[PDB]
Amino acid sequence: YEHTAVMPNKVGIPYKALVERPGYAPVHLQIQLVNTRIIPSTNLEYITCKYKTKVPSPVVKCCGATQCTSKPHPDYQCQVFSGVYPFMYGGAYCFCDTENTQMSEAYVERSEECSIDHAKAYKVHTGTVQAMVNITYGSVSWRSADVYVNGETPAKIGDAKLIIGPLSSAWSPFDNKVVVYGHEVYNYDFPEYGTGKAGSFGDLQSRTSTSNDLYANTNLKLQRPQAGIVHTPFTQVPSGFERWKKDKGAPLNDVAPFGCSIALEPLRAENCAVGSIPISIDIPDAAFTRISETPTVSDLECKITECTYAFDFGGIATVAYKSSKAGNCPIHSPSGVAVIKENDVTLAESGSFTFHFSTANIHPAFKLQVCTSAVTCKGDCKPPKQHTESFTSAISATAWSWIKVLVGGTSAFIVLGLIATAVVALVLFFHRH
Amino acid sequence: FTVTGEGLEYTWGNHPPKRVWAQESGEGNPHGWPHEVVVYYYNRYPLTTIIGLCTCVAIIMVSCVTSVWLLCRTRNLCITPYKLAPNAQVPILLALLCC
Repeated sequence: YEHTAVMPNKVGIPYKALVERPGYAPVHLQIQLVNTRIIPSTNLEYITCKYKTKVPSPVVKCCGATQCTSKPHPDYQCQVFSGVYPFMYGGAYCFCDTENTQMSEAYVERSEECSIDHAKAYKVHTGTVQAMVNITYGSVSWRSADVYVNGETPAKIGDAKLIIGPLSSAWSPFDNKVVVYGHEVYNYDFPEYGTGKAGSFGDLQSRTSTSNDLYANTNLKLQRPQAGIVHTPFTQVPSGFERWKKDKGAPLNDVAPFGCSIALEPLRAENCAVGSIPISIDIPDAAFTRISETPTVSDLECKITECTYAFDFGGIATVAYKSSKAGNCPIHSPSGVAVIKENDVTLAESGSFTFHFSTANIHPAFKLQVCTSAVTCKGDCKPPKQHTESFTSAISATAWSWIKVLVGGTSAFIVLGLIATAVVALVLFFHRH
Repeated sequence: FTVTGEGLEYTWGNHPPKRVWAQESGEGNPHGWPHEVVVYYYNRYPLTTIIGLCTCVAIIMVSCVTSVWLLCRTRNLCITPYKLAPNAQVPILLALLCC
């Protein structure tokens, strides 16, 4: 036998159902979520880090001059200078005349620490959905298994079959472009493909983790050495990666709506509570029993002792009962005005017991069924003072309803009386002739 | 900070985060004379109560003024038969006086 329903999506709150199979004793089942792990479909774009400039040893000549050539290197540079007359330690200083020799080539490549800290850019698409569920029905204990979310993929837990999803909404917390660094992500929605920005966020963009091309600029510039001392001055913009490190905005894990964290490795967006789920479960037929083996329940009386609406179980009521024989059978509230803390209760001859429940209404009016038997427990008013409540404009109190019906009735009475008087006046004239 | 039914969460330094579901507040009371019941029906929902009160007073006053206009019109209709009053005729013995 199988059963279908719709369940609101929330990680903590359980769900209690009571399946009916005519000619058999009812069975109740209890299902509770543990996770909701949205997973997107992603691909890498490139990585970036802090750069480093290196310079090979320059070359000079005691006389004459040479010319430098351009080589295929990322932001390669070379240039020549004139009239050096250099100097060395206790040396002849490598000059006798106008020198006019200087190489001063410059060279850019990735840093040695790029292997550890490095932003990554990504493109994002919808991807899959999956969760995990802990289950218990009849007398079987807690059983847990995971399952995808779509109205097609079965999964067996113990001896039951499950078909859940798809979700009621297509909402997601990600955008088309994201960036991942260190431990968290950001909606830095505008990386750049091949165009750097002279050190704003892209100035060293390795297409892969160990590529050999860095299609971005650093605005490197050379300078003329002075005072005849062998060195290679230069100048360049400071790395923009540092600047973005200093001015990162709010990380996504502190702005996501609906209160859902963000794991890293699969880019899990866990627990993001929204909407409802269509559920459909089948239980084996070996867990039912003949309807003539259960104690018949009759002569019921439910009395409300004390209650108060709060996020915890703040309601207690008692029931008096006349049994057929001793046994145990479950209890449940099909209506949603109040939730029943208890699930199943034992019964003795001439039963009389109590339970617990939460609610959200001043005057609870919930009606419960037990052991194939109905009973209304209209309760009373409860004094005022995270968990399952309705809050469906059903808080109109006795005085509130009293006043509203009073004013409505008064308005109706006066208008109808006036309408009657109009035709009362008219019919006289209609009779005068 | 302003918490609500949906709850709020915060962090501090290197301490792990924390959440609070602040609610359940009952300033006022729903029983007794109209004024205190109104103040409870006010403070319960911080603003939707207020807008509900404004709407309710508007609708009740417009209903009352419509009723009184209908009263006046019906009164005019009840005045109309007294066209026979200037005629100096037999009394009619009705809700109005006639010598």
